Amino acid sequence: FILIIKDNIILYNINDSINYLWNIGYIIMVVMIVQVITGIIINLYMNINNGYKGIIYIIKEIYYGYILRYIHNNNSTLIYVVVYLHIIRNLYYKTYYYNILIWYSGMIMLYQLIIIGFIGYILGWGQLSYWGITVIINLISGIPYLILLISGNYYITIVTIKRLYIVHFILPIILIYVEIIHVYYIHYLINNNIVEYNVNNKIIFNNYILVKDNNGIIFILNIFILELNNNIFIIADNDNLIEINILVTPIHIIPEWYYLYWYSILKLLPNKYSGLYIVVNSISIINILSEYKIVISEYKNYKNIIWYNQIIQYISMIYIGIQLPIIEYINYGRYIIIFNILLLIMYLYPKKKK
Amino acid sequence: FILIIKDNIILYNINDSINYLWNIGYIIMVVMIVQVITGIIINLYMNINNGYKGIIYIIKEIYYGYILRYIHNNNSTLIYVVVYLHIIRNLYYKTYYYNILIWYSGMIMLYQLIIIGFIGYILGWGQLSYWGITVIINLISGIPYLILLISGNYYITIVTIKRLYIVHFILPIILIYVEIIHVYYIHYLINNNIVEYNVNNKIIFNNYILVKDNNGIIFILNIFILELNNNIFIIADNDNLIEINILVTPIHIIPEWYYLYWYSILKLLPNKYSGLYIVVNSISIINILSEYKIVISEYKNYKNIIWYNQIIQYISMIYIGIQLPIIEYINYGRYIIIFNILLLIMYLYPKKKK
Amino acid sequence: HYFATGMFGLIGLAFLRGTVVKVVHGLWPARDAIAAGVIEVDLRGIQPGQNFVVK
Amino acid sequence: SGFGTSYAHDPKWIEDWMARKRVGVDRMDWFFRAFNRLRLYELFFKSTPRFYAFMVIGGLLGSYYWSRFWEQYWIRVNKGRLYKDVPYVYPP
Amino acid sequence: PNTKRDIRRLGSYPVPPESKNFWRGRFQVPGGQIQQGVSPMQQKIFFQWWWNLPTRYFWRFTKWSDFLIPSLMWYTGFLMCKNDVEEGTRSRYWY
Amino acid sequence: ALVARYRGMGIMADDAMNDKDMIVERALDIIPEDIRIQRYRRMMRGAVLAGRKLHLPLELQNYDPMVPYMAPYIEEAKFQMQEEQELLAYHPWDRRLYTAGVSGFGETSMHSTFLTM
Amino acid sequence: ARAYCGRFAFMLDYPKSYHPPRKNEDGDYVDPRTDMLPKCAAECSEWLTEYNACVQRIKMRTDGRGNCQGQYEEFAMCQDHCIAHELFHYLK
Amino acid sequence: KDPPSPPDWPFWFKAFSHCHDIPSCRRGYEVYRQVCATCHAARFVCFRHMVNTIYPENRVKQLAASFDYEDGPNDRGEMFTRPGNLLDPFPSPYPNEEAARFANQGASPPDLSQQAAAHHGGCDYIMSLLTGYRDPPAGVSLRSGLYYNTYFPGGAISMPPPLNDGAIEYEDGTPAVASQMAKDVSQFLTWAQDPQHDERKLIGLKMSTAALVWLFSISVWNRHVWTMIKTRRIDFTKTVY
Ligand SMILES: CCCCCCCCCCCCCCCCCC(=O)OC[C@H](COP(=O)([O-])OCC(O)COP(=O)([O-])OC[C@@H](COC(=O)CCCCCCCCCCCCCCCCC)OC(=O)CCCCCCCCCCCCCCCCC)OC(=O)CCCCCCCCCCCCCCCCC
Ligand SMILES: CCCCCCCCCCCCCCCCCC(=O)OC[C@H](COP(=O)([O-])OCC(O)COP(=O)([O-])OC[C@@H](COC(=O)CCCCCCCCCCCCCCCCC)OC(=O)CCCCCCCCCCCCCCCCC)OC(=O)CCCCCCCCCCCCCCCCC
Ligand SMILES: CCCCCCCCCCCCCCCCCC(=O)OC[C@H](COP(=O)([O-])OCC(O)COP(=O)([O-])OC[C@@H](COC(=O)CCCCCCCCCCCCCCCCC)OC(=O)CCCCCCCCCCCCCCCCC)OC(=O)CCCCCCCCCCCCCCCCC
Ligand SMILES: COC1=C(OC)C(=O)C(C/C=C(\C)CC/C=C(\C)CC/C=C(\C)CC/C=C(\C)CC/C=C(\C)CC/C=C(\C)CC/C=C(\C)CCC=C(C)C)=C(C)C1=O
Ligand SMILES: COC1=C(OC)C(=O)C(C/C=C(\C)CC/C=C(\C)CC/C=C(\C)CC/C=C(\C)CC/C=C(\C)CC/C=C(\C)CC/C=C(\C)CCC=C(C)C)=C(C)C1=O
Ligand code: HEC
Ligand code: HEM
Ligand code: HEM
Ligand code: HEM
Ligand code: HEM
Repeated sequence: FILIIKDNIILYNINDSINYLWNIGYIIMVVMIVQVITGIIINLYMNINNGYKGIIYIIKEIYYGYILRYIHNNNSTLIYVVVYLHIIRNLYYKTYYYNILIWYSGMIMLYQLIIIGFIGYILGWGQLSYWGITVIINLISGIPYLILLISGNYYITIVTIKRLYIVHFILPIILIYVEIIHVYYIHYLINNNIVEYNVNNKIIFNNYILVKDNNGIIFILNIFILELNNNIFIIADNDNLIEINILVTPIHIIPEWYYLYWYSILKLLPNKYSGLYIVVNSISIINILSEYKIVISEYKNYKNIIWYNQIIQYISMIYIGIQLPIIEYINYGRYIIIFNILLLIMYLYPKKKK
Repeated sequence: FILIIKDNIILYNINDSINYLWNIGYIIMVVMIVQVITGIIINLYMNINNGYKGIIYIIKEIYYGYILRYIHNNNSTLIYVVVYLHIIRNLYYKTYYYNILIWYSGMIMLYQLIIIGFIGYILGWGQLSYWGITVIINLISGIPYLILLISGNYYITIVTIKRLYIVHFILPIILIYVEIIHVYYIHYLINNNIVEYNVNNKIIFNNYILVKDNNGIIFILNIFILELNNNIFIIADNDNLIEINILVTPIHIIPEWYYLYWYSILKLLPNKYSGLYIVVNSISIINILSEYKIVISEYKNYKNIIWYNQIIQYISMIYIGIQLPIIEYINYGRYIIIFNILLLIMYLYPKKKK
Repeated sequence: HYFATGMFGLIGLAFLRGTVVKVVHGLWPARDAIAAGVIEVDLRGIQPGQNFVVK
Repeated sequence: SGFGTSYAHDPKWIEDWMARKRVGVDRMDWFFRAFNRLRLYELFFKSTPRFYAFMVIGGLLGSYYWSRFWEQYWIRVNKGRLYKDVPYVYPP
Repeated sequence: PNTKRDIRRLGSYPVPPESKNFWRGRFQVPGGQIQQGVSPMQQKIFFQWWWNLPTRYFWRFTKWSDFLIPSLMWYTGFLMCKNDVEEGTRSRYWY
Repeated sequence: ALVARYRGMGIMADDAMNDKDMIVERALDIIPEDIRIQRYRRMMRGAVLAGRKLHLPLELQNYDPMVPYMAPYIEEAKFQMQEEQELLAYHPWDRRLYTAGVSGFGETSMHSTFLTM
Repeated sequence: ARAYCGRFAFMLDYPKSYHPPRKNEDGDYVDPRTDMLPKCAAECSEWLTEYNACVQRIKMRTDGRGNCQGQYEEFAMCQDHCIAHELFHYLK
Repeated sequence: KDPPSPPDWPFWFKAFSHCHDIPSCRRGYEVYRQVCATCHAARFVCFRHMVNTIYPENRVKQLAASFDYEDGPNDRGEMFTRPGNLLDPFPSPYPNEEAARFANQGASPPDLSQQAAAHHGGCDYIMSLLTGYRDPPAGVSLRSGLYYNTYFPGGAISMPPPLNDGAIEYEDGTPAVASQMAKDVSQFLTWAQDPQHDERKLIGLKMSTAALVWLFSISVWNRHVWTMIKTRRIDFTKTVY
């Protein structure tokens, strides 16, 4: 496979005009490898019968075990930041217009990542972990006997932890396989450029693009090392360091920051099932944004007003999730949801002719 | 990859004259998949903090958990029987003479399998498990501070079990990857035939060879199901159902049947290191059997006397391992070792001319 | 001929269904857990006005 | 004769065995002739979707009654030694 | 693959990507040959097993008889050791 | 025993040579057609007999299987190969690696190793 | 891993019928095994004579050294093998 | 020098299509409760395992309720005592191994949960060991508290001969003799090791028989397709139709 490596790294041609926003994908691939490696190493010391006492044991007793603990937690935050920024990037340039297969391959990795991150959060085995999974699992209480089969008991226990751990161990490996389908489609279906059209200015990847990609990934590392060792940003809720009490709920029951958008959607809509369905809508609806267009154009490099409103809409929904369930927040959040629906309809609808 | 499947299964050509001994490889591939699948499922219920109590829990409390427990233990015995028979097959027809790359790829899988099976035996966490690993690990006590790093303590503990479990979980997956290099070399370097020469009688695999291979694998399944449900052959020592006592040794300290050959080699030679080196010799020496030949011939389809003596020599060494360390057995075992060396020299040496 | 090849598939599918169902069945709450999830209240010996707690 | 030597050759009775070719003889034709009257091929096997349905529905019914038959066999062999066969008498 | 002469193709039609291995096992037949066969649906499918049964087992056994002397010698070794072990144990322990 | 095995298959000793050996392959390139035709027919009959677990009729077994019909061509092939070894392969040559489907370590066929897939 | 090796029932010689244990003069049932001990000892007479010889040899020792455990174990194994063939016929 | 191998006792469950003899299992538990339980523990055997398999549910409740189990903490943080229930394991005579050794002259009575399969010979070892107590061999003198058993490794076991005729009265009326009690307790302990033994064999019977039918179908298929190959005729200078 040295001739396959040479055809996809050494003699792989890319346009010269790409920005640093085209370096995000490379960063995702590298940090993903780190998360898998640190996970395997952490499991050499972790105790699944009591995740609470395992983390303490790693941080205090293992030599340099604090590095493994904090890298795995903090690098998961970095995985979602970089992936979400990659999604925003793709939305801005409308790379899905012609490279839809690339978009589909990516969305599968997004769906897998959501499951990976959530179960991992449960493995901490703190107050938020226990109560977060208890709340989410009740959403499927409509389907008979489905909760009992998944949990393995009538309440979440170590039985549930043992089975979720296997999914957390294995699913990330499948995600890496899907990354190869993603790269296959990128190399066959050539990448988009900052300009709409296709132009003859490509250069080889190893001598030029890889050097620029390393410069970007080293710049992100300078920031990640500061967060890793000094916690300049609060990215992990403190409530997960409280021992589980099944009779007393914590002050608030919220997931990590990267699930806040979906958390607020549920907290806002009155009917539980409607909340779940709106969550389904947001991820699935963006898969067919360009499917109804009829004109010869990719809607690229206009003022991108709808795009900007959508990005701010994600940010505001994330902000509402942090706040308590105040009635006034509920009203405004509902307006944002309605506003988001209108924005998506603007994307979908084709234009008539004057 | 549907055109790769079609080129290696549907339109793959093989000679018509092959025997059922050419079906062994297919059986290894299928039973290997089963062992990986049943292992993953067993880990949904297994307790690594006390492997002794986990097995009891699976056998008694899990629905159909006895099937998982016995299949995983018994199918490991079947994996070694089929693999060893495949090795004997390759030795008999001297398939290594021209298809050495196939032989090398196979030996790597043999080396990995040895490690996989041994650590898995330790995960049982019985008397033999604890004392078997304690004895084997002392062989490397010569290398300073190496035992402490491997065991993670001054004696084998759950700390050692946690790290060995990760190797047992991951190494089999790497073994499956090496199976693809093995099949790549088989399909490129065409397989050998029952006759020495290469003849024009090949037929497609899916319509003819796969039907015959299924007939063989279903015949082996009829035998495996009898052993699985009724234990017609004692293939697991009973001493591993005794709880570990670090102060009292069991009646005998022996591995599974498929490690008996190497166990006796150590028990026979007086110096501990010499025993380890002779173990290294047996597996490595068979990698260069044909390297010194100078004549245009593959030594194929003669009376194969040396081959038969070697196979019986393996069987007799396996028999001596079962017996206690009686002095008389030690003497005879040493003669067998000397005899085995002479047989290998017969294989290696080229002939002069009268 | 097609009966024979059909029978191979018939038996194979039956073995496949049994395997799948049995594996999924193992995820159901185990015999110890199902047993612990049922407590019987012997209302015998309680006195009017008494409150007792059962986990 | 010649068994066990380089002169080994097929004995006479093996040669006579291989001289019986049974050309133009079919002693099992009745079985296929009667089997064909079940019309399984016309009804089920010929069409792929119906071929699948035969395997699925046949496996469903076959598996159930196969289990049922051997459960009765087990009950007969172990008669008088099963828990259900020996109702327990409570001590006084 | 086979020799270069064997796999050298006469036709200029390109090798399909799904038949790469199939055409690496090509042979260059010298002098031609006539191949004939009949569909299994019009043949006896089990008689050949019975017709070939006695000769198959005769030739199998005569070949395996080559290992008679080696196996007897190993078996003779097995018996000596087993009874050398018994005598040793009794001499060292029994009174 | 070897003579009997050859006579049972109806093959000659020189038929038994495997063409995976390079000297055999180079010799087989230059054998005349009449020798080639009978060699192929004998080898095909042998494989059919061996595969079907049958033996050649004794009526056809009275021949000497050890006639060395390939000897002239094996010796020519060895001479050709020794000339090539000496005049063209007397040093470990440096070539650009993994280019044009070939590792650059000496083999001449494209896609003939695992690392050149 | 498991308690026993399975076999066909024809290989297992399970008692066809049950004979009740003999009763003592006092009225308490006598152990079937004790009744069978004298018979099985006779069937193992060869090993017993070897054990009996050892007892006499160690008796005629000025030193205190000497044991006959090895011969006794061979006799005991033989006697028990005899008992196993017939004991379950007297046990419910 | 390895311990004498037990004889092959003809237990009912040894055959392929045979179950555990429940009446013998019932008698085996009586022996264990009244004889073996004084010194040995069955940590991994729970009362619920016996419900609807050996005894009816009400009967098992009475057996469990006979014993007292330390349970807690209560609201004041104290440990209290309660009668047993179906969820409890079999009671342990001693609180820890050190206590067991002290009461048994330094010998630890092993847990009997898996002893039926933990020795070479399996169930046969239990039956033979219980009935393997003979007078010492001439020239072998045992320190007090050691007894001669032909099957225990080394010949000297710290277990007093546990079975004596008339030790217990069987509920079903079976005569109580040493050999009978050894047979029953061996049966019961075999069941305790693997209570799913009957389920395994009944399902195995269906699989094994079905696999034979599956072998016939693939064989017919294999014969059919290979007839195309094994009957071909390749001619060179000849032609026959
Ligand atoms: C890679 C390598 C390979 C890897 C492999 C993987 C390895 C993984 C590791 C291993 C993991 C561990 C586990 C390993 C386990 C291995 C062992 C194992 O699996 O064992 C399983 C299993 C072990 O046994 P078991 O599982 O305990 O047994 C279970 C029971 O047997 C049966 O089960 P059950 O009892 O639970 O269920 C029984 C039940 C199950 O029941 C069902 O499923 C039946 C119901 C299905 C209903 C379907 C309805 C579908 C249609 C719906 C409607 C559609 C409408 C659409 C409309 C559209 C409109 C637009 O069926 C019945 O009760 C039977 C009767 C059914 C009657 C149905 C009547 C239907 C009426 C419909 C009426 C509708 C009218 C409507 C009108 C109104 C409309 C408005 O194996 C077997 O049993 C082996 C069987 C093999 C086959 C045997 C048969 C052989 C036959 C031989 C024939 C040749 C001889 C011929 C002789 C001829 C003589 C002349
Ligand atoms: C008490 C304390 C004691 C301390 C003691 C400390 C001792 C330290 C020992 C250090 C190591 C010494 C090793 C000596 C070996 C001598 C063997 C010999 O006589 O060779 C003659 C022999 C010549 O044989 P010949 O029959 O006359 O002609 C050969 C051809 O048929 C026809 O030949 P031709 O000349 O006609 O063909 C032309 C071609 C012929 O080309 C070849 O023969 C090349 C063959 C293919 C090589 C690539 C194999 C594929 C990759 C394998 C590795 C896979 C995994 C790697 C990554 C894993 C990452 C997890 O020649 C050239 O291309 C000439 C230039 C070659 C150099 C090119 C430089 C760039 C490439 C870099 C790789 C090659 C570096 C040189 C070899 C290094 C040997 C260790 O040449 C070779 O053996 C060639 C090298 C092949 C082996 C490469 C092994 C690499 C290392 C693998 C790991 C080893 C671990 C095991 C323990 C290592 C320590 C011992
Ligand atoms: C008294 C004390 C004695 C101690 C004994 C031990 C002595 C120490 C040394 C032992 C090891 C020796 C290594 C020899 C290296 C030979 C290199 C070489 O010439 O290779 C080419 C050569 C081919 O020759 P060629 O055809 O002439 O070369 C011309 C072509 O250009 C050649 O090109 P080609 O393509 O035809 O062939 C290349 C061939 C070369 O490879 C091989 O054949 C295997 C070579 C390596 C062997 C394995 C080494 C393992 C040891 C290191 C690990 C130890 C860990 C320890 C940790 C401890 C922790 C507590 O295949 C490959 O390169 C396959 C590569 C597959 C890689 C797949 C990786 C996964 C996919 C990619 C990455 C993952 C996906 C991305 C994921 C991203 C995530 C986002 O290889 C062979 O023929 C030999 C293969 C090895 C045979 C067995 C060797 C036995 C050694 C004797 C001693 C054994 C003692 C008993 C051991 C028992 C163990 C249980
Ligand atoms: C209550 O507060 C809240 C939170 O905090 C608690 C939230 O996080 C959230 C948002 C949370 C989320 C959006 C995610 C929640 C995630 C959950 C509940 C994960 C639960 C666990 C699972 C789904 C594990 C089961 C795993 C899978 C089904 C695999 C998933 C991946 C899939 C299906 C993609 C493709 C399929 C695969 C990769 C499977 C591959 C299968 C194989 C290899 C099988 C092979 C088998 C053979 C025989 C060969 C909300 C809304 C909230 O309200
Ligand atoms: C005492 O009684 C006795 C026994 O019973 C106790 C015996 O069994 C035996 C015989 C026993 C044996 C022959 C086997 C004994 C096995 C033992 C001791 C296993 C100990 C555990 C290990 C070796 C685990 C460590 C694992 C490895 C080193 C991997 C093994 C496989 C190898 C090296 C093949 C190729 C390498 C790999 C597959 C590793 C792959 C590496 C990666 C993927 C790393 C990637 C990393 C990055 C950064 C990308 C004897 C002689 C005996 O006397
Ligand atoms: C009731 C009839 C039984 C049964 C079925 C068993 N015992 Fe005992 N036992 C005791 C002690 C101290 C030991 C330790 C071993 C020795 O003494 O050195 C044992 C051991 C066993 C075993 C295991 C034998 C071995 O291989 O270690 C078994 C299967 C066994 N026992 C069964 C002590 C006692 C008692 C105290 C007086 C009583 C009562 C019993 N045992 C009763 C039984
Ligand atoms: C994209 C890949 C993955 C991500 C997003 C991820 C995410 C996380 C999260 C957020 C945590 C809990 C953080 C905390 O404790 O608060 C966690 C824990 C854990 N993960 Fe992962 N994980 C991934 C891959 C893996 C892999 C491949 C393994 C093992 C091979 C693994 C093993 C573990 C283990 C053992 C824990 C428990 C340690 C803990 O308390 O942090 N993870 N995971
Ligand atoms: C595990 C997460 C993923 C990784 C490893 C990853 C990696 C990559 C890389 C390396 C590229 C090529 C270089 C680049 O454009 O930066 C890229 C391109 C692309 N990705 Fe992803 N990706 C991931 C997630 C996603 C997701 C979730 C989507 C869709 C919502 C997506 C859609 C795309 C698109 C459309 C392109 C084309 C870029 C272009 O045309 O310029 N990716 N990705
Ligand atoms: C060729 C592949 C493998 C073989 C040879 C093998 C061998 C075995 C052996 C012999 C046992 C112990 C048997 C006994 O308990 O006495 C064992 C246990 C175990 N294995 Fe594997 N194994 C393999 C693959 C795997 C895989 C892929 C996994 C997990 C994904 C796995 C997970 C386990 C677990 C959890 C146990 C403990 C359960 C036990 O007590 O049996 N194994 N292995
Ligand atoms: C995980 C273990 C392995 C599996 C999956 C496996 C599988 C296979 C299969 C499918 C074949 C092709 C069909 C066949 O000839 O039966 C084969 C061929 C072969 N294998 Fe393996 N193998 C294994 C272990 C080994 C080992 C340990 C060796 C060498 C000691 C070996 C040496 C060979 C050779 C020489 C051939 C060529 C057969 C021929 O030329 O006819 N294999 N193997």
